[PDB]
Amino acid sequence: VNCETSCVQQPPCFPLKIPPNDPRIKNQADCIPFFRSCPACPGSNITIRNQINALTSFVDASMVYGSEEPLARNLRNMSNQLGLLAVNQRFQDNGRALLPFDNLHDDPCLLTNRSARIPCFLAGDTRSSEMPELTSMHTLLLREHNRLATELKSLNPRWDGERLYQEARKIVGAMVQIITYRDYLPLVLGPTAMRKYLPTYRSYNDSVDPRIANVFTNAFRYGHTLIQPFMFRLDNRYQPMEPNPRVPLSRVFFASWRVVLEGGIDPILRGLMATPAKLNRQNQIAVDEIRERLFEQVMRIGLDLPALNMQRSRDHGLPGYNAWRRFCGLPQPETVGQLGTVLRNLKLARKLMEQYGTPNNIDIWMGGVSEPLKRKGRVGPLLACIIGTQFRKLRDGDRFWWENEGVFSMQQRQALAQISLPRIICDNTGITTVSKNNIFMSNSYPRDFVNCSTLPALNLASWREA
Amino acid sequence: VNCETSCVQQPPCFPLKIPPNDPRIKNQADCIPFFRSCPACPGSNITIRNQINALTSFVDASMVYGSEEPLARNLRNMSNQLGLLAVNQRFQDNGRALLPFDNLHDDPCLLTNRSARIPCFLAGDTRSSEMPELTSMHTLLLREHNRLATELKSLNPRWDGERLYQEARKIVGAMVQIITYRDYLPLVLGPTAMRKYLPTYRSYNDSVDPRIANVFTNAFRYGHTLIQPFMFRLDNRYQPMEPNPRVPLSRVFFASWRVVLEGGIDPILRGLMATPAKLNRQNQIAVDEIRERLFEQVMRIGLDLPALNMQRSRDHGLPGYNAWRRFCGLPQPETVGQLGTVLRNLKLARKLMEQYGTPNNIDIWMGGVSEPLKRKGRVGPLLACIIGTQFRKLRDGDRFWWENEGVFSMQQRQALAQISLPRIICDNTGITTVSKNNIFMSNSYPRDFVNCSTLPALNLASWRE
Amino acid sequence: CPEQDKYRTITGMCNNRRSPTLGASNRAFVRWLPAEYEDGFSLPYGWTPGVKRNGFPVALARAVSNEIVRFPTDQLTPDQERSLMFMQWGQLLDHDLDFTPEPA
Amino acid sequence: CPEQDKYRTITGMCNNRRSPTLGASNRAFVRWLPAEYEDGFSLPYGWTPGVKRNGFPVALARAVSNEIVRFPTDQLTPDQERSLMFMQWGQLLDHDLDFTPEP
Ligand code: HEM
Ligand code: HEM
Ligand SMILES: *[C@@H]1O[C@H](CO)[C@@H](O[C@@H]2O[C@H](CO)[C@@H](O[C@@H]3O[C@H](CO)[C@@H](O)[C@H](O)[C@@H]3O)[C@H](O)[C@H]2NC(C)=O)[C@H](O)[C@H]1NC(C)=O
Ligand SMILES: Nc1nc(OCc2ccccc2)c2[nH]nnc2n1
Ligand SMILES: Nc1nc(OCc2ccccc2)c2[nH]nnc2n1
Ligand SMILES: *[C@@H]1O[C@H](CO)[C@@H](O)[C@H](O)[C@H]1NC(C)=O
Ligand SMILES: *[C@@H]1O[C@H](CO)[C@@H](O)[C@H](O)[C@H]1NC(C)=O
Ligand SMILES: *[C@@H]1O[C@H](CO)[C@@H](O)[C@H](O)[C@H]1NC(C)=O
Ligand SMILES: *[C@@H]1O[C@H](CO)[C@@H](O)[C@H](O)[C@H]1NC(C)=O
Ligand SMILES: *[C@@H]1O[C@H](CO)[C@@H](O)[C@H](O)[C@H]1NC(C)=O
Ligand SMILES: [Ca+2]
Ligand SMILES: [Ca+2]
Ligand SMILES: [Cl-]
Ligand SMILES: [Cl-]
Ligand SMILES: [Cl-]
Ligand SMILES: [Cl-]
Repeated sequence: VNCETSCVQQPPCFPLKIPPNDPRIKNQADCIPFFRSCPACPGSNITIRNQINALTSFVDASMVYGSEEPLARNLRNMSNQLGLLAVNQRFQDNGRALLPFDNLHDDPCLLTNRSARIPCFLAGDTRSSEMPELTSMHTLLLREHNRLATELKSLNPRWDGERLYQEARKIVGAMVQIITYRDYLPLVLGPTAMRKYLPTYRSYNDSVDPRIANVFTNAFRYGHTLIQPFMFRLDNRYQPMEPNPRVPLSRVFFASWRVVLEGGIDPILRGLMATPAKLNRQNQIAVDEIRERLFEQVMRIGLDLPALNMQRSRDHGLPGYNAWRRFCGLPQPETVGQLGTVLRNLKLARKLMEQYGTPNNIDIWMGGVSEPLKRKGRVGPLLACIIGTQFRKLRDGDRFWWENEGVFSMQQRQALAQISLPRIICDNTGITTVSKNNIFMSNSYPRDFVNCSTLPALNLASWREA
Repeated sequence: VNCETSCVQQPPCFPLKIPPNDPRIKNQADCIPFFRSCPACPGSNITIRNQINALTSFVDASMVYGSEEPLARNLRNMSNQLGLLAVNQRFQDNGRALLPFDNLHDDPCLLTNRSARIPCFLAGDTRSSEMPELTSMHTLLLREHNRLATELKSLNPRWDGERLYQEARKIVGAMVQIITYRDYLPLVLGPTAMRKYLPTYRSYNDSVDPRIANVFTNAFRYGHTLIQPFMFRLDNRYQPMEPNPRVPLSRVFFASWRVVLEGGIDPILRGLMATPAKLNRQNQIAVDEIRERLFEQVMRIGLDLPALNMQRSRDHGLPGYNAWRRFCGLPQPETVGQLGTVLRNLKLARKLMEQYGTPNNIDIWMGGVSEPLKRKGRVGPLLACIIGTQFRKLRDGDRFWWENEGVFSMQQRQALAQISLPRIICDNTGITTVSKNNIFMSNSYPRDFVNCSTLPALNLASWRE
Repeated sequence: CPEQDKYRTITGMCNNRRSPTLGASNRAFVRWLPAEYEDGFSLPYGWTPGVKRNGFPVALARAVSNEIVRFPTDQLTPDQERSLMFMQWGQLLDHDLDFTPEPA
Repeated sequence: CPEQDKYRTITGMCNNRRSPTLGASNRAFVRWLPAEYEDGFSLPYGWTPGVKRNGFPVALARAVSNEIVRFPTDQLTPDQERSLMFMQWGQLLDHDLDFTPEP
């Protein structure tokens, strides 16, 4: 059966059924399309079904370099010994590199605007064209690699391409680790959970399992609660940019043509820095642009991402709210009253009981984002525990963790501590004014902005080989 | 295959090669046969290879009742509504039941005595005929179940076969649990680890994973260090029993003929009660009956059980000694001298290092049985941890644990606390004198023995509807 | 694994020397809790009509979404302490960490 | 899994209601540690000639047995505080807990 078009429940389709009085889908014969994740062991009736991760779990910027040899190779420019990543040969962004185009059999980007005829981009990970905001980040990191590779070349003329690629890749990977652990995770977790789950690094521990845990692929979806219903584009004065400064998100999915034909990544990066995120609130969990209209422009019907999140946790055989609470060492509410206390919210607790009957059955995602946020973080205790635990394993269990002895020199580590996402944005775009640290906090222009000239660049001196 | 007869390393065969100047096998082109364990996901290049458990992990006497529906039916006597287990139709043991014979395609028991033509037994687990001492224990439990069902029938005449079977099966399962956790484990782990890994039971916890851990199938093989090189058979006087009072172990493997034709289970059960176990010592680890001559009568060549243990741990992808130490929160010796401190035996440490180069590479079984024994236990810290951890999960994660609310009534629990292995032997054999509690400690007749009449029987009154 | 490397491999292979595939691509996720399926080993909750989870009817994913997640877009609350960039880095990071394939 | 029951199933199925296969027969062992294979996922250490484990040659299982485990039978020390019945119950119990099938 074709899960894309059929509402018949037959492997591998697990379609979402429609309740009565649905606000959008009035036909109960209809459904929301859903393919079960691939089983790690097809057919088995001996093995408890598990799912597959196609990416390296390490924070190694595999979303830039790829996670498989053939692809990693294709992403590289091998016309010379400059160790560069391949860039688009058809279009440029005000003189700067864009991502190469991919060659998909069924290109969904082409569908978003028939006449424009712009295919999806090719990057380390297949989802780079999912939204233009994502594409701009991918494109930013590509530029930074080549920028790095060009500097290194100047320093070490004798270095061949292989050497230049690796050294630049090694740096980009550290930058990603640094931004993520220094700047990002503390604002996800809050200082308390930060201390608890990510105590001061010591060094590499070869007994720490670095694999992504199945539950993480659902819990880190908390991010969906942050999504604004518009893509926001601003000009060099940080004012609304024409044309169309506020596109409904349902018209940006897979819309690579907007990056290519509507002004590149500058207006999008500025939109990201100077527009606030959505705040997760117990009665304002996630917007209808993803709840009602996900991928509208490329699917027979609009998807509900939160619902998908919940169907996906069932597909993956994940235990309920309470089992995870227990796993994390958090109390497990049994009654509507007890749930009200955990949530500081009896109304929501009631609604949850009305849906689920028991806190034991609440889907991990739903339960996760229901909890009041930790101070100066954007998840509750449950998600902080799950997310915190994962990232510590990724850090302590990564032999190539940037602070790990022997990976970089002491001087290189000191130089690396100087990097920031704002600098990276200054060095690879036409943007000359950017967010103050912390870039994930700053969100009001011009209050939270500085001139690029005030920020020190990454100094690659200590990479000099005699 | 054929793993039995080729030395070609071809899946699923993983034969053990022979070191130069081996003391037994002079043919350098020969080898010790070995079959890789069946993969949980055959073929896959995505899932890290893992292995399969054919049995229920729970302490539920599945070796008596079976772990699969069809077998469990075949084991039942269904000619009537008495809920009995099928017994042998061809032979009896001084008028007591014996295990039914099985119907194997390739039967090893037949090989141990050409003229006798006595086949392997049929039981809950397929290894019941592996040694007559094991066979005797199975048979013991077979009669006990029948004894209970029979006595339940008198108490409750209206109960049908299914009811009597289940009720008796539940009692037997509880006995195994009690003997194991009350009498056995404490003497394996020692009092310190008993408290650490098996604190006082609270109640069923449905978030405790009861599965057996891969490493456990290997670590619980510590038992191999306890094996004596003979089967001891004594008489009603507890004196050596003719014809053969001390049969070398390499002539009892699969020797079901000995049970049927050489006196039944009593002489074997008496030998177990009044003969000491072998003690594990760091220069006397396991005997050559199992190391040189395992299954000698039923294979082209004698196996080496300890070597098998080690090839099996590699087959299973089991991490080495140090990783397991770390798992258990125990210090991990990096050097020879450190390993010498941990073992309190420098010589052994140097031998191990000579063999492995690093304590990280010592196979779990080898390293485990190498540790000096815990006070009043019979394993070291590493094995106690692994073993202790496994049994806590089997207990706390067993919804049908005997002490769990709703399982038995209060008065039933009270009555079950009276059971003992000695009593079970008194109830199902012709032995009238048995070991003092604790049966696993007592080993000297007559110092450590009592009259059966002094042990109270299990009182079934509270099972009456 | 080579005795001595210098940079990550692409697949992640060899990061952990004792267990070379840990963190490598195209492998099974690790589990922190045993899986819970309708049949205990493969069928997801909600698969068979009328089959309860732990004593209660499974709620339709779409329905929970309708009843708990839905809100008027005009009520949206801007985060005074987070930029949209905070959202976007999360998604970019997610995409360094996991992708779960499904059939075409 | 039935809503109410009274006795164990034969296979162990349903002992754990939330995850009804746990402890049931013919399922994968649980791992307490990631497995260690010559190739990371399948081949056993000692499989390929010359392939070292963690920087050292894999020791033939039979040699370790020869060099470390072997002793003169007449040196055997009987356990003054354990009966042979202590060995036997261990095997019997083992056989309640696990059997690992092979081809
Ligand atoms: C992490 C993460 C996943 C799972 C990754 C994996 O496959 O292992 C995830 C899932 C999805 C899905 C799949 C839904 C399904 O199960 O069928 C879609 C369609 C989607 C779309 C978008 N997401 Fe998301 N998501 C993960 C994390 C995040 C984060 C983390 C902070 C954010 C933010 C985010 C945002 C978006 C997004 C924005 C345009 C779209 C579209 N995702 N995700
Ligand atoms: C526990 C335990 C196992 C693993 C069982 C499983 O999961 O399959 C075990 C293994 C074996 C094997 C298999 C050898 C191989 O790996 O190829 C044999 C041939 C064997 C023989 C005997 N064993 Fe043993 N063993 C386990 C535990 C124990 C214990 C624990 C207290 C004792 C005692 C014991 C005794 C014997 C024995 C005595 C006659 C023979 C023969 N086994 N075992
Ligand atoms: C029933 O038994 C289980 C398991 O023995 C108990 O659950 C366990 O409880 C511990 C302690 O809270 C949990 O440890 C925690 O793990 C998290 C995640 O790694 C960590 O952040 C904490 O530091 C802490 O160590 C453990 O995860 C959890 N295990 C499971 C399977 O849920 C449970 O408490 C027991 N119930 C009762 C009433 O005793
Ligand atoms: N698993 C998954 N899926 C998505 O879209 C669907 C998608 C899959 C492959 C390529 C492009 C698009 C996501 N968008 N953001 N995270 C995503 N994760
Ligand atoms: N796994 C295993 N194997 C043995 O022998 C081999 C054997 C397998 C099947 C039936 C009979 C004999 C054992 N003997 N004691 N424990 C055993 N465990
Ligand atoms: C490879 O690099 C050279 C020099 O920068 C450039 O001219 C060429 O376009 C690059 N190729 C690709 C595919 O980006
Ligand atoms: C498609 O692209 C063309 C070229 O930029 C543009 O003029 C047109 O408006 C786009 N389509 C839509 C629906 O916007
Ligand atoms: C390495 O991590 C594991 C897993 O938490 C732990 O057993 C071990 O003690 C750690 N070692 C060190 C030195 O921290
Ligand atoms: C079943 O029980 C009856 C009565 O005890 C007995 O005579 C018969 O031999 C038994 N059958 C088997 C196969 O054990
Ligand atoms: C086989 O058993 C018979 C009894 O039937 C016995 O007389 C004979 O000695 C046994 N043979 C061997 C080789 O043990
Ligand atoms: Ca990665
Ligand atoms: Ca069992
Ligand atoms: Cl191109
Ligand atoms: Cl018969
Ligand atoms: Cl998980
Ligand atoms: Cl294990």
